Amino acid sequence: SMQDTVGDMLTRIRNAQMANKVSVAMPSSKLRKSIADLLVSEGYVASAVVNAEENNKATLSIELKYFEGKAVIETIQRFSRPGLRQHRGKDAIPTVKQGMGVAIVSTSQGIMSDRAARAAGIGGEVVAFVA
Amino acid sequence: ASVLTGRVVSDKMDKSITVLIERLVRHPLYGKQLRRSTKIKAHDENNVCQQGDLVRIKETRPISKTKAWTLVDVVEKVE
Amino acid sequence: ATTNQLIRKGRKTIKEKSKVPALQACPQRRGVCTRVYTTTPKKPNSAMRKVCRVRLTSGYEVSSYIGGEGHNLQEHSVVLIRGGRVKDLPGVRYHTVRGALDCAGVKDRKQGRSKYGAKKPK
Amino acid sequence: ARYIGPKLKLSRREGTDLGLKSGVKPYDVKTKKAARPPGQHGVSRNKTSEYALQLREKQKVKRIYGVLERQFANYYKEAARKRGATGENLLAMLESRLDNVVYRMGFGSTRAEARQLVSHRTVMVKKAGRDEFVRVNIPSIQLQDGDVIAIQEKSREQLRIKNAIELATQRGIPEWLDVDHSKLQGTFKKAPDRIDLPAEINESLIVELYSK
Amino acid sequence: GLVERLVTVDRVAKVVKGGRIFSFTALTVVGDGNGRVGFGRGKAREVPAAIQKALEAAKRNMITVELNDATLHHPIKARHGASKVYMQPASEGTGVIAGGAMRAVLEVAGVKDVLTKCYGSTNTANVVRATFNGLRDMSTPEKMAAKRGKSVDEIL
RNA sequence: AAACUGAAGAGUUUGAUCAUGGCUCAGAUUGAACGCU
RNA sequence: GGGGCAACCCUGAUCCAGCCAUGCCGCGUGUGUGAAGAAGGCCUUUUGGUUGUAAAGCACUUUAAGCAGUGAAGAAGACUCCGU
RNA sequence: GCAAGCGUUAAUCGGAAUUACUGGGCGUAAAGGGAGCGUAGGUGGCUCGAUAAGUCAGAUGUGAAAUCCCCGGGCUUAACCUGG
RNA sequence: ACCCUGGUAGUCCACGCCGUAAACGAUGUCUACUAGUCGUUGGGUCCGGACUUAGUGACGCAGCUAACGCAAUAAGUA
Repeated sequence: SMQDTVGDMLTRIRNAQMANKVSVAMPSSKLRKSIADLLVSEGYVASAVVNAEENNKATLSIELKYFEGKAVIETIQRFSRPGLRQHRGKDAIPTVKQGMGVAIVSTSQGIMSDRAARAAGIGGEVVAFVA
Repeated sequence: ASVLTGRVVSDKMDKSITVLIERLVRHPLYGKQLRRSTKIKAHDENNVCQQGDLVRIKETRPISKTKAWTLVDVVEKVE
Repeated sequence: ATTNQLIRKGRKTIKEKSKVPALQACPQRRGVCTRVYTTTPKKPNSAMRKVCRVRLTSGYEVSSYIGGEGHNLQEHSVVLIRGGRVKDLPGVRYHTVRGALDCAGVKDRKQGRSKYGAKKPK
Repeated sequence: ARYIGPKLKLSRREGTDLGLKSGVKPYDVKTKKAARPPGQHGVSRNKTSEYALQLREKQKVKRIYGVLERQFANYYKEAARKRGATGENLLAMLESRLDNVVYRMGFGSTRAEARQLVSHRTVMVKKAGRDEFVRVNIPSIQLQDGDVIAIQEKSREQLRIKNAIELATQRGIPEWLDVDHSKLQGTFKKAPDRIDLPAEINESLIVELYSK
Repeated sequence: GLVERLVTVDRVAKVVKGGRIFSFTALTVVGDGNGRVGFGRGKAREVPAAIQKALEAAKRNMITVELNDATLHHPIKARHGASKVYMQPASEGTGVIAGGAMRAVLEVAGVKDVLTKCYGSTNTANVVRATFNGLRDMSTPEKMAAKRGKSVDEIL
């Protein structure tokens, strides 16, 4: 079965970026759309739009970016999988690539960047590392 | 004091119920949390609650050889 | 090895036993030579290596090597035994300390004298 | 303990001059060696290794300052514990040693004579702030900023300090030391810098030797 | 001013009807000392000729690395085959904590302070290849900022 | 102000190679013993 | 700390001393100068190299050890007298 | 090369990512259960609410002192002692 | 022993045991995603072809692999 929705979305992005796809579509959820919005605001993907389809369904479509021939997303790895969840405090969030990357943190104030959570003095679930 | 909440797994003693107190304990090395439960014998003076109810107990002085908790609130009954 | 499997079962580090059981985790050990003999080494080497079968205070009856050139050991000689196996001698896992109790030092040793219990020539 | 035997074969093994002799005459004619290390063989085949370079550099520094392995390893431990570059801090400590300071201030012709001068209670030290000199016989005493060094009144007219001074004049006086020859006094105004110490001692080699 | 460092020289043997034919393989790393480094291998029946061929092959396997002063910008983990290398930026004065093969390429590339570690097979050529791959794939904060579209201050 | 600094590998299976994999070694420590001093 | 109003008594706790390189740390066993580069040892192509400024010779110094002096601090001012 | 010590033996961790949580593997090197059904357990779709147990933050109390680390201070230095 | 001529258990049936095989794809199950090309089996929908489905094969990128090789029936990405 499919039991990691965030991991599925990240794997879709990774596989499309390795395949040089212009955009990747997937079944949409609010958590997926929030993660895509953080990626857009971090500058890793061009855009992310949710098209409400029939039968109470929705498609999240993400436009990917490529810089100098290579993909913009150098790496994107799930951290807190369903089989082992990871929660960190404000001073324990892992830094990604010395800070040149992003650790996606789902905090009580929403899903933000690791640097945003550090500025806010907050912690939460470390869901992904994107560099 | 100290108050615990859990289901009633046994009631077949007079003025006595066993309460299943669930807790989450994190593995010291592998970081995952495991569901752990302790059976706590509680005092049921009026023999009110039956097995399967979700109750709250509070710590008190010993009542018997193994009973040092007393029923303070029945919050939900079985179906 | 999933996280659930590791928590359920775990990892196991088996513990290697000591290569010198007869010492019983002691630096040295005292014994009496129940036999002083010679033996031939393993396949590449050939010699008459000097060995003593010695019964230690720890209750073991083990074989130890008499290093150096020449020795005074014989039956009922009280010797001190340390660890360290002889590579080409099967079943010899100890060395006899020369100059300790009754094993004399090497007579005309000059270079590595402390390794053979030889006093400093004056 | 300390090294007592012949000193020029140390420099010969190091391949450079360690200042183990007074500068009364050039190092080349003082030995007519230092093209080859001591012993029968000297110039050898089977080229040196990285460990050989690291060991030779560490022994170079140790023999320059007359310090043995246990003291020098404590020096490295403190240098790596202190904030900043480990090799820089180790050189700073070795230069702040009291015997090296009196050598650099010129009261001893060489570092060994300066050490034997300090040990024989002929050198007095006044810590910064303290209004009193004390006679010390511990050559490895570190000096802080502003510490004053003086000669014991019983031995101010020494026929070996009176030429150690003139030899230091020809050798050069560091700026971080202030010497008054007339009163035979000195001041350790500041620990020396890596730009002041010679840039031929590779302390990176020592730091990489002390990392397994 | 190209620094040439010989990492390893090993004796290899071919088998013919008469007996064995003994060649010689050498591995070299050459570098500008600032950001240019390249490794190469040479084979010949004699050690000087193997070294010369290795030097000439290394001079045509150049990459331009971007140092963070005298250390790396971010931690690197790289691999080639069964060889895995870990490199970590260190504080000034640490030195190149590396064993031999990594140290050759890092010092030749001009890194002054770094912490390294080898995992898996420590074959010298594969370790050198893995360190080379990590250095080539190193990114800088300016390059990451240009990649995303933000600035080095909106990308801490 | 500071407590925030840290990570090396080698030998040995083959005619030679890469991998796997064990064994061995270089370090630190001791309420130590022993040998020489 | 125990007893006593105190005086004082008890205390193998403790404070010290003894033995042991068992460890950690510190210091010493000298320091400069000294060549036709002595002799002797070792190697060698039998004449050179090396031990090696190393030695000797000269010029000094006396840490620690020894001898003689002087000499704090560890003591909290008990008791007694006076005053409030 | 160490040095009033120097070696050896014993012993623990390290190197060993060689039980791999950080941080390993299983086609052929050791390693997928003969296959399936399934119990406990582990894990689990979308949207709107409730709750706040986990989680995150803050406050409060505690976490003895000693030790470790940082800044100082006192032994001639260091070891040692010591204030924060 | 291989070879030849014979030959009993067994091989076959019923009902029970046995529970093992190089029981192999030497590849656990279940998901999603990732160039393509050519066969073939059971369907389906269109205009002899085209598309699509569930299998079953031969190749072949990227990627992975010590290498051999795997490669939408992964040994790829999770």
